[PDB]
Amino acid sequence: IVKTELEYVEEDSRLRKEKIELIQKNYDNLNAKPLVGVDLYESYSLVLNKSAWNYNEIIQRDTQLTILDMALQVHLFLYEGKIIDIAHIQKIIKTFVLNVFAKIIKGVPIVLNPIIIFDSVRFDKSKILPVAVANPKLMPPLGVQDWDTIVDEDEEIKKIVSTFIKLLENALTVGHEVEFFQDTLLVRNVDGITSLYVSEKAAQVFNNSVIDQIMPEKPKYEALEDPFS
Amino acid sequence: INQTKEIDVNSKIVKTELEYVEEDSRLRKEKIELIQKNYDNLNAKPLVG
Amino acid sequence: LLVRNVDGITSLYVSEKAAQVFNNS
Amino acid sequence: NIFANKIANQKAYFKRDIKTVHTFLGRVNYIQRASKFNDEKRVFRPLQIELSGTNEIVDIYLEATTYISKKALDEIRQNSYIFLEAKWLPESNFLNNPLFEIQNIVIEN
Amino acid sequence: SLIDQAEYEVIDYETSAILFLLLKKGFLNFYTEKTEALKVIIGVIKVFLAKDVLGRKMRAILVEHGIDSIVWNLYLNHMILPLLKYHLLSELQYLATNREFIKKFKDIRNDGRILLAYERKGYERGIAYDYK
Amino acid sequence: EIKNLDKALSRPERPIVAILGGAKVSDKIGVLNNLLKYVDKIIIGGAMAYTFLAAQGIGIGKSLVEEDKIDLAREYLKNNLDKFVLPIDYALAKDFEDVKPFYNLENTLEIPNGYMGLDIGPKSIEVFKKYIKDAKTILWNGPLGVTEFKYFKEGTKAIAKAITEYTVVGGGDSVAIIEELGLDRRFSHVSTGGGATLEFLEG
Amino acid sequence: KIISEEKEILHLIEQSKRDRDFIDNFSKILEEKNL
Repeated sequence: IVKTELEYVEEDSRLRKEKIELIQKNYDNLNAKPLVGVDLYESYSLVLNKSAWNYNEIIQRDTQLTILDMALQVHLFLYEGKIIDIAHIQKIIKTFVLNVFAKIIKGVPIVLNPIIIFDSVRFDKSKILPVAVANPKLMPPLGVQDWDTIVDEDEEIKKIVSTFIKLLENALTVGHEVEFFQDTLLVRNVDGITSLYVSEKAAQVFNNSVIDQIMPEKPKYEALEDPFS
Repeated sequence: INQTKEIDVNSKIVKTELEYVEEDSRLRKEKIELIQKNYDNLNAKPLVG
Repeated sequence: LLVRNVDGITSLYVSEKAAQVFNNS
Repeated sequence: NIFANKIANQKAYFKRDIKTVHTFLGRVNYIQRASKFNDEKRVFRPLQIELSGTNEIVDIYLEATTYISKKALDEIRQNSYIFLEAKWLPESNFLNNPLFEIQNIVIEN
Repeated sequence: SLIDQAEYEVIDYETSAILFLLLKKGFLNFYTEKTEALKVIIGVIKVFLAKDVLGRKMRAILVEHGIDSIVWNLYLNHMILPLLKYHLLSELQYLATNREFIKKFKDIRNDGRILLAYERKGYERGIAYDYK
Repeated sequence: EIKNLDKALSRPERPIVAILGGAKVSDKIGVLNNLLKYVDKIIIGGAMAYTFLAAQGIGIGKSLVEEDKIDLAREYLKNNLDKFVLPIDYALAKDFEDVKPFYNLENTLEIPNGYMGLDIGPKSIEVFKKYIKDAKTILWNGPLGVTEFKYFKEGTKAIAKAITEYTVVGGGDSVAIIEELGLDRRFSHVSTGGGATLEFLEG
Repeated sequence: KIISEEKEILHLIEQSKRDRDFIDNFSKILEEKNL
């Protein structure tokens, strides 16, 4: 019904406080639990269990960016007059991450940035685990290679991969959870500490690969599919 | 004499509204800082240590 | 064994017994 | 040059009328969102400015009434460095901190 | 409801087109004559397409070329809808229980953690990546 | 040596001027670090002065500067603004040889690209004399210019002549040039060592 | 003493609101400077 000017002021204040409570309730409705971790690379099973649980929890939060998202961000960022195919960029990104995967299972760390370095942990034969580490201060990594080594010399491909790396770094800095391998997830924890949470399917592909050299299939040009259909 | 005097409406509205705006902004900034620190504390631990 | 890779980075790979003799010393 | 890229982002707003103004010159430590109070016609923005040459923290409020004034007020972010000239408004008598109106401003982000 | 418009209010061409496509895809079914909902949507889209680093390129693509249905669906699903969903759920209380709103916005990515920090930094209510 | 330094530091007579002549940011870093909350005015002249100028956004071109500390330099400029003095008139040089100096008729604060910042101009020394015209203590801890070349050795000599007309000098090269100038008597105390005196004055 | 200080403050606030809402001199409107 009709209201007095004082009642209008009261209604304004009520709406502002309602919006504050909505701010709190938006975080509350995201049913989330603090990410759990361990302190030492003691056993393969414990680290795998923690990583799988963390990945499952972040997936059920539904706040992560897939490879399609980063490909679309690269497509938007590289626009200067001509349209670059989204599928082409997605295929190139998947090929790059597969090259990183093949290089790190052979004990060669790959440096994408002064902050993130992709490495591998072997506990025994048939037991390996991908990790992301910071640059060490006193023990230089053994045979560390830049990403530029494993990318074709063509200007378009190199530009696409550089843009993808830059956008991934920015997304990690702001606080996103980016997917790097298939069914794996890249997160930036407190300070400048980066972590790689591996699902069970990915641990499996990494173990089959380290066991009988069964590498993942070659990336193929995939047509864009409708999220709404 | 008593029945004549009454509570004004212009100055009361102006002053009340100004104090409501200041209190609302202060409360919102406190809630924002607490919410963000809760988000930071939700994703701030090393996986392996 | 000491190797220089593609980025001209040299590394020294130590066997188990070499590290054992290092630690004994 | 560190400041070379800041030049292309300069935004300068001014009025041809000259009143008595309070001059602030420094970095924006914290700036909140905007509030509509006078019958949803005005814009209220609380500002925390770290001045230059003294490095002290002062708290002010900014008022916007026109479309161009709101556009100029929306350019102020965190860590933005401002040379702001502000006319005092007589509504500060009921406020903890002074309320101001932008006369001239130069914004770099 | 889309027809109505305040005096001297300029609604951008791409904002109008995006509103039309949202209407045609059923992303306005929850509407029950709450003007602030469309005001929020229009403001968010306007700021995103005018000031965001990637939104500006999206707007240039929309202006220059003619995109197809699949690319528009990807654009809406992966950038526009998360921003709209967060900025709607934080201003409209009744949207929490609105069956249509959950029925349409359940699978949309949650982006509260980043948009919070953008708000706390003094950014406008539509920046999702950064200022160009 | 101890008595004069103790009188200048513990019993200072304000206003106080501490001109630390140094061509290395680190060289006088400690000395300046000792005068941030213990002096009224500090003057920076030398290569570290051009480092400070680089931290100011003004192009240095061929003039060297301690890049690894540049941010710290800027921090100093942020902490103390009035307590810092920098030259405004620059006499550039074609190279490091003993060629005639090159000045700029307009906008002399800017160093053109290709030339090296060599000497302090007449305007900066005029400002120095105008400021030091009211100063009870005038310290010194290093040379104000390069003396290996005659065309660029006039800065420290001119500064000493202006200051002589308390006067304490303790520079490694400034003291020797002052003694060679012939104004030793006018100085209140000329120390026999440059680095040791500055280290003692630091604390 | 006829007019209280509180009422004078209210009158000042109202007059400032009127001067902001309706502008007679066009030199009082903010102008964006070309760069």
